[PDB]
Amino acid sequence: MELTAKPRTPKQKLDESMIAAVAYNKENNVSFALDRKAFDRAFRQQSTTGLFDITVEGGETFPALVKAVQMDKRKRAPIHVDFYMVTYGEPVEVSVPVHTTGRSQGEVQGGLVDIVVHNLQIVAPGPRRIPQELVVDVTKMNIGDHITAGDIKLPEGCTLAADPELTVVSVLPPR
Amino acid sequence: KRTKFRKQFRGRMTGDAKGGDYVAFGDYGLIAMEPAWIKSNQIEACRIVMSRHFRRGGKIYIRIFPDKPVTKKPAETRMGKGKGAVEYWVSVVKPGRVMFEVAGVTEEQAKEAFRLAGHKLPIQTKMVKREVYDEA
Amino acid sequence: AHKKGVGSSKNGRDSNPKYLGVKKFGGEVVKAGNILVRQRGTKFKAGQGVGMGRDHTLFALSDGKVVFINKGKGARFISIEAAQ
Amino acid sequence: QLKTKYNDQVRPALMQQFGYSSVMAVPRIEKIVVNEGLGSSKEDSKAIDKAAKELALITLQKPIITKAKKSISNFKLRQGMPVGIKVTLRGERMYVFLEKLINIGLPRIRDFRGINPNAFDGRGNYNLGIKEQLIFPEITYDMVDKTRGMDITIVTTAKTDEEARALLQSMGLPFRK
Amino acid sequence: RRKLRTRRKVRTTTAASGRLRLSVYRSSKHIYAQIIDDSRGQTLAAASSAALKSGNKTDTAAAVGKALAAAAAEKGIKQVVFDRGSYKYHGRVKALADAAREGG
RNA sequence: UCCCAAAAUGUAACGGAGGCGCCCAAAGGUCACCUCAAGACGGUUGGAAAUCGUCUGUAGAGCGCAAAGGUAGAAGGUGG
RNA sequence: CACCCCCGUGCCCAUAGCACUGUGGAACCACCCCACCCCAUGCCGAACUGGGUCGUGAAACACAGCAGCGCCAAUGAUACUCGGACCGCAGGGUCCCGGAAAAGUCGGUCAGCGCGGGGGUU
Repeated sequence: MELTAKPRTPKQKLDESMIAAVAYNKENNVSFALDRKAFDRAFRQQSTTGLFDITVEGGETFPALVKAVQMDKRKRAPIHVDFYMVTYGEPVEVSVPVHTTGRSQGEVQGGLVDIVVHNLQIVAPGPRRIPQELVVDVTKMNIGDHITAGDIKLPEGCTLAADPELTVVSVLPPR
Repeated sequence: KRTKFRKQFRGRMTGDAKGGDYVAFGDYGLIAMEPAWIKSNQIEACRIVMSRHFRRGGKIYIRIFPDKPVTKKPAETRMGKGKGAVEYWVSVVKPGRVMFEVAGVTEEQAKEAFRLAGHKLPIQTKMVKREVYDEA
Repeated sequence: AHKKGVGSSKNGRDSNPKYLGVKKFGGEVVKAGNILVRQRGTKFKAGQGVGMGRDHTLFALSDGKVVFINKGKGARFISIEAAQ
Repeated sequence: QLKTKYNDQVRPALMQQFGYSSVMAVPRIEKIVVNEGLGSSKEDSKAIDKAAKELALITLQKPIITKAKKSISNFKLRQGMPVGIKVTLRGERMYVFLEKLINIGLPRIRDFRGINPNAFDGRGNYNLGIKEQLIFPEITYDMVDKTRGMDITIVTTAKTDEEARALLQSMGLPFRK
Repeated sequence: RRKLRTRRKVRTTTAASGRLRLSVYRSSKHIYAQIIDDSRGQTLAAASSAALKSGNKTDTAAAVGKALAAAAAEKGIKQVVFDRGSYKYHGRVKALADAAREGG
């Protein structure tokens, strides 16, 4: 990701395959403008829990993180991104998705398991070491098993921001 | 389908989608790419279709309910005022919007539940999967 | 007679001529008498030098210049920082 | 006629059970009330009287007809209509009648046994939903009309119900163990 | 509670007056018979009873009124206005009043 | 009186909604004073709401009628 | 404005508000005390009110910490639009040119500014 230009003007990119973001923290809110394709193949992987090499034209590598992104309607194509310059000890908080594995003891029973809340957010992530994922139990879950925040194993340190008793995944019944 | 109680009438105007997310309530989804008035009955014509195709699961979401009453010609004349509050109920749907999005069933096993449904809609759509992470 | 309701229900005939708004704008040299605002409730609270008719109207007690003070909405005022 | 032991038994025994940084903190009694929510089922521009006159003679005060909330619910309801009655007691009259209870009221009660515990107004305030007025040192069936009842309010400066119960019974109060 | 003061205070027009307002904090036995000038939040005279009292606190009633009215003299104020507070124009406070309502 | 009416006013239609042909010795003038709806916990006929009580409680109430604007430092609620 | 704190009263009037926590007492304040009558609660001197300690600081208040909730709130891109010029049978839409949100985010704060009176720097 070698974003280079960064002017209020985007003509020289609005046609030429390039997105256009902004990365900051509170110190520097450098103007920006990276390439479409790159961040296009990029963000896909790391998602909002994936800091990357930000050597803007001239050479000034910066560590940040995909904060929010605004893509086009009609066209599932993205248009504007906001990068949040990585910190050191604390960033803010991060948006972390819930995942299953192992067959569920509900699935074959006759019902299905529903991940009520896809991605989940947790208080204090801890920069440098931020879960770029989160795998969760489901097996135990039978006909009406609800798992919540207070349940999902944590990655040692991380503190769950969302309310505990909130249902994360529930193996729904048939029909 | 039809709402429970309200005022009785309306109007008409348009411009691209506003509060039609993307991912949520499932993994796969369907998207309306064109201005139209989705007829409540044109939804059953969709739900009931997707249903068949899914012996079970239910994991079908219709986040487009019809908040609108259109009217009709009480035969012809023209000497009288507003008419036919009960012609039918509509659900104005703008581009990018999401009427459908299943969940759980295999890709193709979903790339059909829509295909079909599509066939009863007045507009041109397309199916979608993820990377949708604005507000939560 | 018959056995129904007098006139036909659910109509739509007629309404009202209706007015209101603002008569004097910020910067205008009000005068003795002139009216500054015809409002319904208390959209604009009579500030300094500004009388208020029975109908939440606003008139000029003295002469001077019209001025506008709006504190975070909710309460507004017209004062007269006279020229003299 | 009391207040001494009031402190004495209450206050002292309270730091002498508890430990308050002051005597102003310790729980106390703000006032004792009596609502006479008669009428409604009985619309008697006559019965109302049986209330006040009587109530009056027991609480030594002239109560206020806590008229209708202007509520005209499905049933027999309406605007402001003389429905209930309030006779609030504080300090003297509070204590004066209060005592009557810890002494004759409940003590002099047929089929009496004490009073349920259970924390009421978490507010440290206690509630007392008296019934048959037949147990009063002032109630006289042999010089009245018919026969009714009533509810009394315990207003206490107690912050906690824990503390209340203490004061409560200390001052005097029968509990059904 | 504060309503009372705001209700009194507010009804007491300000500049349209041009006059002045005399307060009082006789809620406590530390009245302050303060006098103020509409526009600028400036306090002109004011004659409390803080400079001792001789043991009179709910009594120096007139002391402060009499102290006050005479007070503005070394300033010269003919038209003032009573801006009491909760103090429903009773006695202890009607004091300062009458006392001042003539000490001037 | 609301919407249409296209953020000044004004603007039609056998366009969409709803009221008036009064009422008040006081529901006025003035001077005082109080302040709501509602839920929760606890309490007698009560037991759904409502009477009392205690917390929360910018008002989610009120304003004689239709609606809107307006309003608690009251135009809300009592008395002289 | 010598340093401070306390009371009253403004400007301002939620970035100045809440809550949770601590500080203060005999200068001030408050509770508290009694209250027959001045005057008073459609019952209650609870509140208004009159005459005053001790005791307290518990409550009310004032200060102070804190931000978990409120309130404030970027930048970037955007919605939309004056003007200019185009497309689609129609629903609707685009380009150039200024204007440009709202929401969200970065972050911001638990004010600041006066007048006067009291008490202190044993």
